[PDB]
Order: sequence, then structure tokens, then C-alpha cells
Amino acid sequence: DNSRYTHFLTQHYDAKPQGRDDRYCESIMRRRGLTSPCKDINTFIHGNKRSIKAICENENGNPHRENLRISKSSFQVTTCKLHGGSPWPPCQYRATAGFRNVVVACENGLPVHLDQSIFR
Repeated sequence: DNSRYTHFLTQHYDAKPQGRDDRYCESIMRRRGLTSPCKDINTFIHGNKRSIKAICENENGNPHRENLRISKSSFQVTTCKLHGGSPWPPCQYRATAGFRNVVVACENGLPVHLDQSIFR
């Protein structure tokens, strides 16, 4: 069963963004189905998939907290943060581009959860 890995990619992977601005967030959050209701915070990892999967092995990860894993490499990321009063669309997002390691949970060598706490 690789459905959670697939869902992880949908929610948290975007290989090649250009401008990672507010409009980038507002578009990709719609495109990936994260706007009913508006997700309060969501981060996308850029670059290749193989580096992300590698966090699940010694190659690019260490154990972290309770059964999570933290990457050794740094990733280009973009965090989309909801603003405005309402939980419901249209969903306005503020983009914050960043470059650091990421925390995930892995199952059968595949990432299945991104820990959003490090981007808050």
C-alpha cells in the first residue's frame, strides 16, 4: 500500500517551482485540493523525489523525537500560510520560501507525513 506516500507527494512535493510567491501558494493549494476548508499551514519540498525518500534511510536521515526522521541534507521549500478571518475559500496565502532540513515520518521506506511544526 503506497497510498500515503502518494498523498504525501500531493500535499508536500513540487519538483520545479519558479517564483514561490503568494500567488504560487494560492494556485498550488487549489491545484492539490487543500482549500475545502482552507488548510491553515502547508509546506512543499522542491527538487527531486529521491532525496526525500532517502530521508527514510541512513543515507539522508537520522531518527527524531518519537518515530520521526530528520533529513541530513537541506531542501528548498515553500510554506503557504493562510491569512484572513475565514476557514473557507477563497483561501488567501502568504508564501515563505526557505532552505533547511525537513522532518518526516516514514513507512516501508517511503515518507508518509511531513511535520509542519518546524515551519510555523
